[PDB]
Amino acid sequence: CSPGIWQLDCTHLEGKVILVAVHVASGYIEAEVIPAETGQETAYFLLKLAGRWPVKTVHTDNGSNFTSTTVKAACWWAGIKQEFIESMNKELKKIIGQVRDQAEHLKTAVQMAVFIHNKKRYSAGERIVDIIATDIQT
Amino acid sequence: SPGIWQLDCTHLEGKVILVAVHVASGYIEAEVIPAETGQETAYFLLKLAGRWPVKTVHTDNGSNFTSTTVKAACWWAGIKQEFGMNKELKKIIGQVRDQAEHLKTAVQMAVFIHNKKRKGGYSAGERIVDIIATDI
Amino acid sequence: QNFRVYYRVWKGPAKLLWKGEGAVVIQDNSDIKVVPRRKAKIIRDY
Amino acid sequence: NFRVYYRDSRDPVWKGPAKLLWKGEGAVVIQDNSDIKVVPRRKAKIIRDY
Ligand SMILES: Cc1nc2ccccc2c(-c2ccc3c4c(ccnc24)CCO3)c1[C@H](OC(C)(C)C)C(=O)O
Ligand SMILES: Cc1nc2ccccc2c(-c2ccc3c4c(ccnc24)CCO3)c1[C@H](OC(C)(C)C)C(=O)O
Repeated sequence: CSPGIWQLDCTHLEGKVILVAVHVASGYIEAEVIPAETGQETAYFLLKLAGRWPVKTVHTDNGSNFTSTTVKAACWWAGIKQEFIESMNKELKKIIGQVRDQAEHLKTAVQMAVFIHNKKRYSAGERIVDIIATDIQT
Repeated sequence: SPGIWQLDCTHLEGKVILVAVHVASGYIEAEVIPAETGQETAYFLLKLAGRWPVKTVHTDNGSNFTSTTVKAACWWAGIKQEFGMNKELKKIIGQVRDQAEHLKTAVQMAVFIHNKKRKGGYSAGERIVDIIATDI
Repeated sequence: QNFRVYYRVWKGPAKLLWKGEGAVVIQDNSDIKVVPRRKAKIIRDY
Repeated sequence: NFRVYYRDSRDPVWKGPAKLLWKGEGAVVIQDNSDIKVVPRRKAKIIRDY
């Protein structure tokens, strides 16, 4: 079921930092292109995520940005436990590559690719709402 | 109602908070942006649309909302734009404002508070997922 | 593949007719016109 | 309930959640695990849980 389990990752692309959240159960994606691979940025991301989804647990690496105290603060505040497969991340890279030339800015390509990924079919966008919904309703 | 949203700009502390309300559920997304531009508005809309099945967006005659960048985003995704919980959000931001350094942090705190709050009688965060889920 | 051109401070969407070496011929309301290629971006739909 | 994050030197790194014992004009007394500690108010981030 794992409705509250997410995974957080940093990709580097075109000397920029894409931050990616995967809802493990559904395969659904959120991504944001951030100016620095900092704990501040990671934590502000996590807040946005948590205000939108029931997030119980976040899986991350030993990234200095993820072991940062700002992230810890966010987690404690919102009641997220932090723990210390990644095909949805690699697929995202692929799609970005595919659509990259369709848009000027990398950020636009990233969000295009997220949209493509979540909507493709059934879909991850549907699976997540279904999962979260069944968990509230039963 | 499933797929109907409303978009608004608040100005606060010489900053531009951009707010999306899912009209049916009362659910909120907000982002503090550096400029009240059409580029920024449109990039917001893309993020929103990749996450929710959004059919129609209600906005004002804001130059940022009548901007083609926004029009482009709408046409690209599925979205009809119409031209013909926000006030509560402001209140909550005011309440929590001093708890955080940056306005953006206060805004996201307030969004979280708003979406998770109940009337004990479900929360907006729950109502939206329920609505979207029952649809499809 | 439905393509939308935004053209020359930007105008659109206008309907794709023909795209050529250095310009693209297009129209929306009734006014057909030709604009040089690089400032009349073409973005498809999903 | 209240969590204190603090810098207890120049600034290697903010130190993890510590319990607030007392907050006064120029200082805060906190307990980090077993250890009572005193830091200036200005080196202390005090956040209330949701
Ligand atoms: C600047 C800062 N600096 C910090 C330094 C050390 C520890 C936390 C921060 C925090 C902080 C982190 C996580 C939170 C916070 C909350 C309230 C207030 N501050 C924070 C509730 C939600 O989660 C913050 C906040 O800013 C970021 C979110 C950009 C890091 C803030 O504006 O206070
Ligand atoms: C720079 C620009 N400049 C513009 C100028 C005029 C009109 C649109 C843009 C667009 C544009 C708008 C909406 C879209 C786009 C897509 C691909 C490429 N560009 C866009 C698919 C999703 O919807 C864009 C895009 O950038 C923003 C998202 C910051 C606006 C882009 O990176 O090409």
